Amino acid sequence: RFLKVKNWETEVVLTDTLHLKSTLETGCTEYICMGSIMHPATKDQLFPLAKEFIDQYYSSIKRFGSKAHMERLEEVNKEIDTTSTYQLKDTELIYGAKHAWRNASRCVGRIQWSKLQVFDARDCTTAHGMFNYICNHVKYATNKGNLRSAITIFPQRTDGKHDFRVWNSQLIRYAGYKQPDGSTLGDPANVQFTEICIQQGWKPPRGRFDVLPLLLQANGNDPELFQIPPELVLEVPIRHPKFEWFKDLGLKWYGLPAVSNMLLEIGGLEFSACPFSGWYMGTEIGVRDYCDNSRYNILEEVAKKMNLDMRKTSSLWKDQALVEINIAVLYSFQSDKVTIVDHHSATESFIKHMENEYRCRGGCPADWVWIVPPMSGSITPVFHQEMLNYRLTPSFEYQPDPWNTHVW
Amino acid sequence: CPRFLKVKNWETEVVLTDTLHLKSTLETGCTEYICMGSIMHPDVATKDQLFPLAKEFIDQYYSSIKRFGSKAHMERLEEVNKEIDTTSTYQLKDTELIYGAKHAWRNASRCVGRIQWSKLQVFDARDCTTAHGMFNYICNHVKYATNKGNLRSAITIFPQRTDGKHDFRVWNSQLIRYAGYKQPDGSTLGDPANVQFTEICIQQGWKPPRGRFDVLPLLLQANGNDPELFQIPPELVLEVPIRHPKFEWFKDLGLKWYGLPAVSNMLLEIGGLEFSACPFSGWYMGTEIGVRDYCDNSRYNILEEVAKKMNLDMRKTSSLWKDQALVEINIAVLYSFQSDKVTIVDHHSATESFIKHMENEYRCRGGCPADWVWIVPPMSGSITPVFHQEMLNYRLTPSFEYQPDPWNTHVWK
Ligand code: HEM
Ligand code: HEM
Ligand SMILES: CNCCN(C)c1cc(C#N)cc(CCc2cc(C)cc(N)n2)c1
Ligand SMILES: CNCCN(C)c1cc(C#N)cc(CCc2cc(C)cc(N)n2)c1
Ligand SMILES: C[C@H](O)[C@H](O)[C@H]1CNc2nc(N)[nH]c(=O)c2N1
Ligand SMILES: C[C@H](O)[C@H](O)[C@H]1CNc2nc(N)[nH]c(=O)c2N1
Ligand SMILES: [Cl-]
Ligand SMILES: [Cl-]
Ligand SMILES: [Zn+2]
Repeated sequence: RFLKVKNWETEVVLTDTLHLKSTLETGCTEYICMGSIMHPATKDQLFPLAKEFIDQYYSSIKRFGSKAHMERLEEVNKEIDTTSTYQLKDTELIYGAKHAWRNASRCVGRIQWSKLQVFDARDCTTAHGMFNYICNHVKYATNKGNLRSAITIFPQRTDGKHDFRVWNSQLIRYAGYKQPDGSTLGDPANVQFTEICIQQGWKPPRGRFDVLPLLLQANGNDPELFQIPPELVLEVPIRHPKFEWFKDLGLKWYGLPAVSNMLLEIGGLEFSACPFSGWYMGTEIGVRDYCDNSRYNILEEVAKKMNLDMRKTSSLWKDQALVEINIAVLYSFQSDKVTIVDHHSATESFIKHMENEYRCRGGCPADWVWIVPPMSGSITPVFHQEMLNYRLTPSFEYQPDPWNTHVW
Repeated sequence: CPRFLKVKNWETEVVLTDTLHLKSTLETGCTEYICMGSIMHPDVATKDQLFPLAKEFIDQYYSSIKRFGSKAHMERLEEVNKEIDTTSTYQLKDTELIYGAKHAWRNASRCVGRIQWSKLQVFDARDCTTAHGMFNYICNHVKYATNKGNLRSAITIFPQRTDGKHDFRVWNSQLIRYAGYKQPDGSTLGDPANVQFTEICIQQGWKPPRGRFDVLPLLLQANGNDPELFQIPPELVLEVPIRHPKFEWFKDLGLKWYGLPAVSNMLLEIGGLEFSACPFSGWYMGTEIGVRDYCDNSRYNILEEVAKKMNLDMRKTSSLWKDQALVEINIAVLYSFQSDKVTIVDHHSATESFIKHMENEYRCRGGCPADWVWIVPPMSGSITPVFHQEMLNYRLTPSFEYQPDPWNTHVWK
């Protein structure tokens, strides 16, 4: 059927037909919605998926049913028959990577989807090779503060025993340390990964913001450690425009948000190492990274310095401290000319993106639970936007952490 | 369906196990191919439709009072069955009515206030026959629930649907709400959400004061007759003027709100029976007023005015001026209610209590349907514990449901 979504603030109604193209599962049923659950080959399986993808690629360049289209399908089936897999053309790799971003329901940044620099790293054979390609990625994307979106794609999965994996969850992240007194120094989210680096021989500085080394696995081999050259790691000291004491907190963060633990799926092929990066929305750092109880958890300290009454929850001291922190982050990146987008501007762009996608594509799959910012929700336009979530392919998918699978 | 579904809390690592979903009764709107979890809204019952719905409910009731399979259980089933056969409907016992109302609340997946579910005063108004009768019942409800600021949750239940042409309806969406007036110049005075209902009231003969916070009259429909207008005695309407603990100027904005949140346009379903007039009330979470009523662009929309008074830089979005003002408004709301001793709960307290409630429900009941999109507060989401709590949404009965606005369906006499 045609499905309608309404914006309750503008009364704008859009009509979705795109969802008819989905074949993957959402997780829900007629009886139970799992919308807030975070995580809900063979030659025979392979070809239909390959066909579907090649078909949609040749449709997007308006040469569906052409000789080139027919030739490519033939080429792909013969190759699947004779090698149990196939290789994407360069044009296909690029199309597929941009579309995995376009289809990413949880991403508020998609208005940028077609501007993505794609680095083909499918000729990589060793962890040193991967280090080289990742360094080049980081340098390109960083671009002295004028951040550019990019993805680097390493060889696809074959038998599952020769996987390329970036073990880091992000290319740039800070270590976290368990203390004797059972507290956590640095980023608690990365304590386990940090411990693995230590055991593999990384020498920790044991500070609050130690940039982790890259831990890189090529062709199913044991992973190897590499230090990203520091001149490639752009960082912003966080200060506040009015509270001169804020800088005294010693807070900083990295300019480049780069997800490196997801799996890119295109036409049945699985790219288990595909680090991708953009630029930050302020709340990612200022709300989640800094203020999650299980993260840097800085509300209490900031509220102290603001001299707030912290005895009752109904003083909203946490809410007040939260806003100031996010003001500082935006102000700091802006002052250092490092690309960043605030949650008002970002969500406004997403609504415009949604309207574009309905108009040119017949829909836009979107996960309200993830799209709405973790602060000030209903004063952003997305809060009031009904969204439909469905899974389109090519896609980015979660995959198991490699330490829970790898045999050394 | 899988017998056991697990939910995780991403902050605490606590994992809970749901089995209650196996009792799911109706549609969510989702499918395996599409999720409609952010969609706001995704001819009577026949004898043969009614029989199993009633039995399902009666069984659940007798199971709750630990008399399942009892002689009393079997006799109730038989009496209900005979009634449906000789009349095409049945009447609930007072005990069942009370149980059903409490459970509709217990099952309301969009409600963060459910820790309170078993403490609900139930007023049985099924003997009511006229709009004047409805007014009397509603006045008594408001007075009881208001309790001079020490609010008490309550519901008043009017006669169930029969043929569908004799519905009891409260045309108001809330028992207490402010009027909205559209001006020739396109501006709106009062609450823009209630312009349509206000116009209806005026057409029925209400004389509007045409102010910014005019309490609307009750427009009450009994037995499918044309609705009738009544003025709630003002002494029954408790209000709170909003002031701020720091900003002396805040009171000069002239804001106030009503103390009693009371929903009156929903339908209560128990055992296949339909109570189309069942106004219920509790007490406010501050953000309902401070974020939604006051700061929605399409409501009172006071952010700019407040920001200017705060002398914020309103030139870039990145200054977070809106976010800053929003917090101060919500501080004012909580402060003003607590100062006037009117029950109110802040969003931190409410969500923390909800998490404790949900965990208790998982352990004593096997689950707790919850709508994350609705449960998570409209400000500061991720610093409340519900943001990090995976939830499962499904429909249990008895339940509160949406129903069409009565002006779209009413057959004018
Ligand atoms: C260019 C600026 C971008 C912005 C401002 C942005 C913004 C965001 C935000 C705020 C989230 C939620 C993150 C979280 O809460 O964990 C997200 C998620 C996501 N983004 Fe984007 N993004 C950008 C670029 C990209 C690019 C270049 C890609 C891939 C090519 C991408 C793919 C994804 C995916 C797959 C998710 C879901 C991640 C998950 O499920 O954990 N984004 N983005
Ligand atoms: C006692 C204090 C209570 C609190 C703090 C509370 C809190 C809330 C809040 C914040 C919402 C979201 C409202 C909105 O955004 O429109 C809500 C929705 C709801 N509440 Fe509760 N509530 C309370 C009492 C009750 C009672 C007594 C009932 C029924 C007997 C009830 C049933 C519902 C239902 C059915 C919804 C969904 C409303 C809709 O779909 O529009 N609540 N509640
Ligand atoms: C899981 N969400 C909460 C923690 N946050 C905010 C978070 C954790 C990790 C990791 N690992 C990574 C991110 C980055 C998400 C992202 C990706 C891209 C391409 C751009 C962007 N602005 N954000 C965000
Ligand atoms: C529709 N959601 C946002 C508008 N809000 C906040 C809103 C609109 C109407 C109406 N009509 C009614 C409410 C009250 C909901 C409610 C009910 C009860 C029993 C308690 C409580 N705290 N809130 C809230
Ligand atoms: C339980 C819930 O699914 C979980 O906390 C989600 C909620 N929404 C989110 N939204 C974003 N953008 N990022 C997240 O990590 C989460 N976490
Ligand atoms: C489009 C979306 O479903 C809509 O804006 C919802 C979001 N969550 C909500 N949550 C609550 N408590 N109240 C609401 O009115 C809404 N509105
Ligand atoms: Cl952006
Ligand atoms: Cl409460
Ligand atoms: Zn769903």
